[PDB]
Amino acid sequence: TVNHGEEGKTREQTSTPQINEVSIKLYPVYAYPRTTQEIVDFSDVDIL
Amino acid sequence: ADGGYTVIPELNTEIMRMLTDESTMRRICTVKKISSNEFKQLVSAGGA
Repeated sequence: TVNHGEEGKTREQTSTPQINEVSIKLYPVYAYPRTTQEIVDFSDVDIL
Repeated sequence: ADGGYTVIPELNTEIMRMLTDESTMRRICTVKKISSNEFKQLVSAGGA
């Protein structure tokens, strides 16, 4: 806040600015595809 | 105690695999190394 006051009028304590803290947590977006060894070995696509 | 601990039994480092045998199936039959889940051999019935 910014106060106005006057000539010869005492000055009140203005409220100090506030600070906010955003906690951006990290979280693992994992992929766990259980492919069989059958597909990898049999196919010529190299499915990995 | 009388020099009996000194004598160690010489373990033959080649274990005798009792159930070993040359695979008669793989010898009498043909072996086709392949890269696929299914193997299609074409066997002409005849009729010509």
